[PDB]
Amino acid sequence: AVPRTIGAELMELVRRNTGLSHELCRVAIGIIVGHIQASVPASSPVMEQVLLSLVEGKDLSMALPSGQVCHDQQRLEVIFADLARRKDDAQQRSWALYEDEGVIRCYLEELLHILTDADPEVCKKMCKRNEFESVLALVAYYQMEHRASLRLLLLKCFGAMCSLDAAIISTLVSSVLPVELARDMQTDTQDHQKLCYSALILAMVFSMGEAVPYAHYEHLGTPFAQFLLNIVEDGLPLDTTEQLPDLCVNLLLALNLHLPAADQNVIMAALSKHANVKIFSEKLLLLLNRGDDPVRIFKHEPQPPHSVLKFLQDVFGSPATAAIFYHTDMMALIDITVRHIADLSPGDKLRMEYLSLMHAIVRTTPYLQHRHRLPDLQAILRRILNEEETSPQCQMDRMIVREMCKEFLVLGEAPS
Amino acid sequence: AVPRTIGAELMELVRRNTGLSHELCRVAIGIIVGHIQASVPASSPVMEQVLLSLVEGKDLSMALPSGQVCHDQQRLEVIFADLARRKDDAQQRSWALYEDEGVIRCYLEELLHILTDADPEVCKKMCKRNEFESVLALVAYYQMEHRASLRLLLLKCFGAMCSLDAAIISTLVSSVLPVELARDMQTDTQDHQKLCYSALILAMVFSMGEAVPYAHYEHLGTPFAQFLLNIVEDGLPLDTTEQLPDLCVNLLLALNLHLPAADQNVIMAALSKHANVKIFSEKLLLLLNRGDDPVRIFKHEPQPPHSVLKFLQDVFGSPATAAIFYHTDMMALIDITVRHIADLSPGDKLRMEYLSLMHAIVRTTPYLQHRHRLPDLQAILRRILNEEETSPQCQMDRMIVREMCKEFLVLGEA
Amino acid sequence: MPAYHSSLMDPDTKLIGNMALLPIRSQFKGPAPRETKDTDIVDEAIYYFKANVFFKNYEIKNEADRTLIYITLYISECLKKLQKCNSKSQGEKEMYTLGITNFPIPGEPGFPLNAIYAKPANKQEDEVMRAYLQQLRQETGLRLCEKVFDPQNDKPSKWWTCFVKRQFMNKSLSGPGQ
Repeated sequence: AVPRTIGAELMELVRRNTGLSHELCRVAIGIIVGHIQASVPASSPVMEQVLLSLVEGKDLSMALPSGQVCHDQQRLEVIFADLARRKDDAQQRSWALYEDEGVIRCYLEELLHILTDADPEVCKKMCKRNEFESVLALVAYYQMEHRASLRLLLLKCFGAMCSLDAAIISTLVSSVLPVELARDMQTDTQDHQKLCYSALILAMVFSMGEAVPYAHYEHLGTPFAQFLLNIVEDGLPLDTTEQLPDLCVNLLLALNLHLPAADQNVIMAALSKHANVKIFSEKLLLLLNRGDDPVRIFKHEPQPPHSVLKFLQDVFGSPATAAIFYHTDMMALIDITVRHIADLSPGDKLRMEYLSLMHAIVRTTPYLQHRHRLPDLQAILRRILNEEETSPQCQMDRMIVREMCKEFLVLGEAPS
Repeated sequence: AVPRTIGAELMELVRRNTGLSHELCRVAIGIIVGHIQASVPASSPVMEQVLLSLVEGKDLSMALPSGQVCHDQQRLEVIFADLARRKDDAQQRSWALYEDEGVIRCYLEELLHILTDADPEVCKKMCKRNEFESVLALVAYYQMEHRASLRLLLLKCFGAMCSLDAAIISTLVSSVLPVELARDMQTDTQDHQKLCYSALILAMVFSMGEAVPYAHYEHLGTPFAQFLLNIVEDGLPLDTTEQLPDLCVNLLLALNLHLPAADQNVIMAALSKHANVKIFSEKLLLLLNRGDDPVRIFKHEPQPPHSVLKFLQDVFGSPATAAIFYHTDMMALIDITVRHIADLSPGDKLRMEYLSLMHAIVRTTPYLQHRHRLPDLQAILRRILNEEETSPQCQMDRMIVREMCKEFLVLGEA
Repeated sequence: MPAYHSSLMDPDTKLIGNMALLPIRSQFKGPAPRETKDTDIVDEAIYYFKANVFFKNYEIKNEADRTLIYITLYISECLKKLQKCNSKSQGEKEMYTLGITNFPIPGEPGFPLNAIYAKPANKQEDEVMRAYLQQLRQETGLRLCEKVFDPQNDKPSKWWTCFVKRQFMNKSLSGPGQ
């Protein structure tokens, strides 16, 4: 016989010395347990390689070997322990006692490979432990560690930690990390790579869309948003890769994802007070045209509102902010939105968004002056208003379509 | 019973799927097929044959693993073609048109990995495949391509290829690659990152000290040597890492190794031709007391002479060349030599070499004048002469000592 | 086409073997006798060499061409060695050391043109081939020593060394390997 559920032991004992990633480690085993029987069935496998089927199913949180011998766990408990002491070691943190650069660098290079390559469930078990204790430890350490060579690694580590679970992201949002990232970004414009990761990780942090306590806005309010706009509209001599624009545009969308209302929105205020937003006007429509959402870089289950459709619905919340678009883009926007509204099936989740965007456009933008797509949109509203389906999504659709007519009788009347 | 086939196909199949490097693959196999039988007594005699079928190596189990070629060679037989076709793309290489660089890089990045992740037995055979045409293609292509961004990758490839087999070295030395490196290094001194590898590769290929085509001394001759003597003394104003002084010492030792006797030696001309011999003259001492030498990093079969001792034997071949020492550095040389002359175990090759060094020091420069350590010289030579040890080297020692004393009787105390 | 084909095949000359056996003028010894005129098959291969190596195609016009193409390959092998010589004196003795090496005889495997040369059928041709092809090499080397080393400095002369990279229709007398 083969020892029951021994299959987990192969995962550790291979990883200890081959250095495979957790996923590839399983693939290597699956090959080896495959071909052998396919080449020599003549004795062993009939049971004893049908066993190790338990490489399937005997997995995840149930795979944990006896004691604590999991090397991924062992290193993380060692890694976090050394960081904890060294962070509380306020003497060495304030004044130079030891040449701790480079040695801590190797710790971070391990941490940057332990995460992402380990068993995700072991890491998540360790990161959650003691109410995200070590998460705050790293956030405190990054706040106490100013040296850029170390900071660059610390940023990437946060990019790993966000990947594992939504609750971990919720801690980083309510923690102080966003404020420090913003403060550094506004201060330093010479480390291109640090700046790139700063914008990226900050968007990742916000990407889930939960409200910060009303204190982070002392930095992440309008004064920061104006800075981001200039990074898109002219950028920095650093950015020979043309890479900062997309990162900052993504950040602005994500940062809007939790803002309640047309006046409280510090980001919509930022556009209003700007001089002119030529380049940002352009880039945003390219996203709506393809329909994708850049902010959903992670895939956690409670999907937020589609960030761009949300972003536009705020932009048209005020006639002062409506003026930002050049006129030729305004025409293209109506053509883009009227393509989408008539492509989706009924019952599709996004149709109740695009209907709201059109309603805004007709409200605060002088649509009825120029009627760009009107003899088409009237025929569309004709049929969605008559569409005979039962699902709540469609019921919600019909209500806004009715309201869209009864608010402006030019719509829903006959084409002519 | 287990067919031999597992003794290779298992190792091939894991590599193609995982991307594991060959030796790590062989461990990754052994650890699974070992541990399972260690956990499964009842069918272990199956796995124990699987083990042996891989312990014996590729010598016959990997002979036509399934009548097919291993994936690594499937790539090399492609990559060597798609490079050798851009060589003699006579139109494109002189009058460019397409966005070629971004794809050529992908081949060289892949080749650089496979030249070390594959079984060396594969890559050796792909280099010597057809009178080295695979090598001469890349060597020609290095000369042909002026983009600095690619050249680094061709140098890294030559690095691995030099390691595989001394026969490849015997091709490269006899080939154009040294001379282009000699010109690039003198001209493109701004490219510090490439310049470091440029020195390193030139040092690698010369490490075997084979004879070199006489045309090469038109560049790798005395002017290039003086150009090296500058760098080790002055560094570079652009040198952020300051590594090049050390790599230039290695390169000077490497070029010296093949040079015949002490008359015509292009390096010994350079040393005699400047007074700019201070830091270099001292840095040679820190190798001599280290006792090793950095050359022969590959340890291929006919392991070359100890390069440090050969160099000094040439340095003391001429009194103009021997003057390059300050007297205090000269005394350190004597002290370091007697230390080895005292400490070495009898009959090793090096014992004659250090003995030859001291003989040259006594002959080529004033020594019987100031007579530093000379009573200890008498002590060592007397103990060598009277030693009971007999062997080809110890007999050769006994000959040199008598003849050395005959030339300089004060060394024997008459 | 207009590559330089062998001139000397006057039908009055003996024609032993699959190749023109020809009266190699030398102080070495062999089956072939001594030419007395100032022109000879080794001098012909030397004379036409610099032109011949550029022609990428070459017929066998008569039996003497299966000699000449072999002399040309050995001349290339001379340059592949003399280029390394430190002086003319070495260029002579280190050439004799090449002549008495066991070159693949055309019927032996590893010779590059086995399609073009018939097998030597018996000892009284095979041993003649061993005693002829050495007499070619022994002489051919001593003639290049006098004219590859230009007399000012016993450098191997640059103009000759240029041809080291070029091989007659890309065939090599190293065969599949030395």
